[PDB]
Amino acid sequence: REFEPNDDGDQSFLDSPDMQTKGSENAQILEQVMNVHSTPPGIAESHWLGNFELLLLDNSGELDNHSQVLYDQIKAHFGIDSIELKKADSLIRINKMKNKLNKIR
Amino acid sequence: GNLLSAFELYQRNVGEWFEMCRDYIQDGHVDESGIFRPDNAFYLRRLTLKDFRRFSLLEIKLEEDLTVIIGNNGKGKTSILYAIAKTLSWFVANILKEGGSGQRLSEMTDIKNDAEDRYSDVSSTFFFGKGLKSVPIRLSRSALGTAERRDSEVKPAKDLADIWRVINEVNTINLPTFALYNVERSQPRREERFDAYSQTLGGAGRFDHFVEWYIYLHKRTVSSSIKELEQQVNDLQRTVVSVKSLLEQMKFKLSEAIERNDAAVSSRVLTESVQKSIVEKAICSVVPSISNIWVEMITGSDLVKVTNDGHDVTIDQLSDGQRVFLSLVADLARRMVMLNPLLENPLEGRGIVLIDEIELHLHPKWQQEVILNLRSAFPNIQFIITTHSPIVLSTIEKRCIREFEPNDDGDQSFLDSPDMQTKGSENAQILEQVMNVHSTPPGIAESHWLGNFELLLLDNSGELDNHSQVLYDQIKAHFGIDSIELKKADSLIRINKMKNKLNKIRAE
Amino acid sequence: RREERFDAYSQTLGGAGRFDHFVEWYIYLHKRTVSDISSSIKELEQQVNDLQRTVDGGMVSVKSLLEQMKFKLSEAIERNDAVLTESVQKSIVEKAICSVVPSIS
Amino acid sequence: SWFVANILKEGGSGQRLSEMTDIKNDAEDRYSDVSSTFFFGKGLKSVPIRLSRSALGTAERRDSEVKPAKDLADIWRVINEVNTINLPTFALYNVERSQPFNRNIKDNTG
Amino acid sequence: MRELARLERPEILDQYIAGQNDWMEIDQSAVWPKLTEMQGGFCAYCECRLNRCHIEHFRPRGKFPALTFIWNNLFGSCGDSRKSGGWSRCGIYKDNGAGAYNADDLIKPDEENPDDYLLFLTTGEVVPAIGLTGRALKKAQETIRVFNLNGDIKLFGSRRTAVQAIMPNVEYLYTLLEEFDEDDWNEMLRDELEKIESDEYKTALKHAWT
Ligand SMILES: Nc1ncnc2c1ncn2[C@@H]1O[C@H](COP(=O)(O)OP(=O)(O)O)[C@@H](O)[C@H]1O
Ligand SMILES: [Zn+2]
Repeated sequence: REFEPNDDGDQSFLDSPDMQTKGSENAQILEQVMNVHSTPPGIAESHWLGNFELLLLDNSGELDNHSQVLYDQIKAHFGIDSIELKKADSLIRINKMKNKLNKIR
Repeated sequence: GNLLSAFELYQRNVGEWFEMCRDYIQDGHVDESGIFRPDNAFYLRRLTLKDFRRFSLLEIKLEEDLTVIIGNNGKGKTSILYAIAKTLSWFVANILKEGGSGQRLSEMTDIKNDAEDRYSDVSSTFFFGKGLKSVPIRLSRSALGTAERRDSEVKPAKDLADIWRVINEVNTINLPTFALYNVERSQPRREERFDAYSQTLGGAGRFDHFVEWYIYLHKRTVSSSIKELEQQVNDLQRTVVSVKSLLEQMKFKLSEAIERNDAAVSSRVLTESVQKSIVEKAICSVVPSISNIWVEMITGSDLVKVTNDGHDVTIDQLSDGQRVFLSLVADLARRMVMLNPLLENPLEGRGIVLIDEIELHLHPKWQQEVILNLRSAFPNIQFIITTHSPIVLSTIEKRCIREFEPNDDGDQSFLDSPDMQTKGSENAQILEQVMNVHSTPPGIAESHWLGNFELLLLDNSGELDNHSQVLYDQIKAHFGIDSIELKKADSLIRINKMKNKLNKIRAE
Repeated sequence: RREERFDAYSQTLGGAGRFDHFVEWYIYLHKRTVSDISSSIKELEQQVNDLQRTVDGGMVSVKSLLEQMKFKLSEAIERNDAVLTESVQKSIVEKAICSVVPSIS
Repeated sequence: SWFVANILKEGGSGQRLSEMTDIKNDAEDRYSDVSSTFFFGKGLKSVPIRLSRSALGTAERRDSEVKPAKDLADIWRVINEVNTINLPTFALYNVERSQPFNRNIKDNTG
Repeated sequence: MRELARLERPEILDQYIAGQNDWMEIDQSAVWPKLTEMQGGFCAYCECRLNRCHIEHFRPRGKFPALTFIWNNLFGSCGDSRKSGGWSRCGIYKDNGAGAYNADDLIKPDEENPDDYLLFLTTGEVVPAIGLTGRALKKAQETIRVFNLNGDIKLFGSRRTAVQAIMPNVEYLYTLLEEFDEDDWNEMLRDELEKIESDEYKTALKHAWT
């Protein structure tokens, strides 16, 4: 039963969540039921992968000087075996392949 | 620049040695960021525990700024903080009084129950600049009924505390803050400078104390030579009906000025107006979603009010978790202002602050914010904290973290940093890689279905057989049509179909 | 609540009175009267007028205080200007006490 | 509290709403109600209880309606007196449960 | 956010006239099936699967009482006036939460293609598209802000998670471009882009695939 009162503290009914919680991942419950980001928004490093992606898309998928610097920062901070670095690597691979297709066309 | 030698020469004799001691304590610089930095930092460097509670032998190296201790219930996180607080009690006692006695280990509870040698040792090494690189202290206790007693070694703590006390007596200096905030923080004469050390290592950070104090400060600071003030009081007295309130205010101001004049160098303190302002700034800087705090008396009762998430509300509208945190910060700020009167920003003073279970009573939302600003508001405090929260850990660098291994039977020698970087990482990863907790509850059958579904797909060369279809339908029925679990299942089907198509093309 | 009208019946036949309730109620009345800005303006206006008379009488030492009070008055007037029943209640009780209790003026 | 009181004693009183803290400050009607409905098998599908309190000086009093709870608690009490039966457990565990332990423990008064 | 094709107008809007009639009067079950034909059972702005859903006036009835019973102006948005909890994106937030906005500086998905203005990153943010200036930037920015397409944690989460589920399949297709002839690989991508019309957050999945 979810208790979200108004600014005056008054509420009429308590609702069940829309998502099934039993056996679900905790990260999903955080976001879908407790309304909290799974990654801390106040930490700059939380935005690096997003920024990295945007830089890659701005330079037609090629690692420029700026994108390389940020890549190196991600590698240095999260480590060689980090999920974040794997995602970055994935982004590079996909975008390079997409660009190659675009050039063929 | 050996501080102890300079002080010994001062005590035997004289102005030059005094000045050297005072400069060692007081000299500092403002860094690039505009923050004052003492030239000679004070912090706990190392802690060793021998046959103490669950620990046969444990060694911890601490960070200068922030150390976070993590582990399951009963791993000894609170025990570590208790050990440090007892050690710090010896500094506090001797700053207050020559030959003052700090606290001691319990002979009933603190000795490890299966210690063959029936005594316990808590050994701490402190650092105070390059002049005093090592200040070792040992607290010891022998078990009840042991023939041979083991003595604590506290003289270095006393010696250092003596320097602070004696130099301060002659000329006011800034003093280190020591505070412990345990889980009990949640439970429901004029002000002297050294009241800052009262109940600092137990009893600190109660909401009621703050509210009372804050209203008091407000009433005093609602609405200047002594001779001039004396003349003004005399002129107002001669005039005295409508000016009687003003006369009483001026008499109070005169009395305060005389008191300050009469008060000693060792108890020199900032004005109540300044004290109030600094604490308000501390609260608003540190406490998440409080932007403003003030006292109203319009309704006819004294109310502390706050601007919480952009709405002006009474402080009694805050959750218990948010009140307890506000109390902690207010209390800390108050002590720092009293102990650091010579600093432009008194919150840039030195000290060691211990916090047990920092996330106590906090909703996940404010767990994501609490540590961000603590270090920015108190830049020269060494914080030693304990937590169970992955959300808190997501805001802290791995170098600050010390973790107990899950299989630790109390024999292990060192606490170490986790392998994975926590700061900026996803919650699920911290849970699995740092806290050893699965993303789905193992005790629920449905938690295994997607994993099992994947295995079934892989067993049947990627084709959706009768068994895989049944489980798919179960997943769909239980979690729903737009569930993450079902989407992952769908993804698996699609990728396996594509893999098989590739395999057929290659075979032909 | 001491301001609630029917609190007047609280322990009324207990034998002692409730002098504690009086003191609480009286402080309450005071806070409300001080918080009312127009009475504060009127009081401040009266204080400024009294201080101006003293400065006109040759006491140059109180000129600094007059300037401070004039500033406070101007600020109070500038703040959004609108008789408190609480003010009248307070006056009635004060007069009663002073009239009946001989040593208290 | 009304079940517990009446299992212990005929005519036992449970707890009451406060006139000071329990009534909403801006209530037009100037009274408060806490209404509960309990289930006890298909033979007693509805056991309604209401706890009420009015503000001082209101023209009408709002009284609590506790009789069904008392009647049910009386069955448990009386039947138990004649022949032992199993009885329901009621308990509240607040955040107050986190308190320190007094190691020194009292002799068996009985 | 999708490019919508508004094609046929329902009969009931002819009967009711602005000024005389109120929106409380009109029957809503007549209006829905034409929107559900346009919108595919998905939200106009965010691309939820609609289950708690309302009719939204793109230009509101307060500011524009002339534009009330107009087939252009109506859209099926996620959310509900009735049920407890203040809904925090789309229709409901545009009115209550977004506050001050010029309705001229918003993407109208029946009229315009959103794809030239909006970009969906695979990390789950929606951002202005690569290289916009002046008005084109200002529409992209205000659409994102007013419909709360990033700031609704529930929405930001759902979209991020939906995309991250498919990113093994995207990765894997663009490896096989090496080996196959063009017409087979172009059929594969055509097939995957066909599937995602049945899916939630279809625009964000497109940008991942294409
Ligand atoms: N004297 C002792 N001898 C042995 N084990 C002890 C002793 N005192 C406490 N313990 C153990 O220490 C643990 C409690 O440590 P504590 O710091 O309170 O845990 P936590 O890490 O949860 O804060 C428990 O496992 C308890 O059994
Ligand atoms: Zn929507």
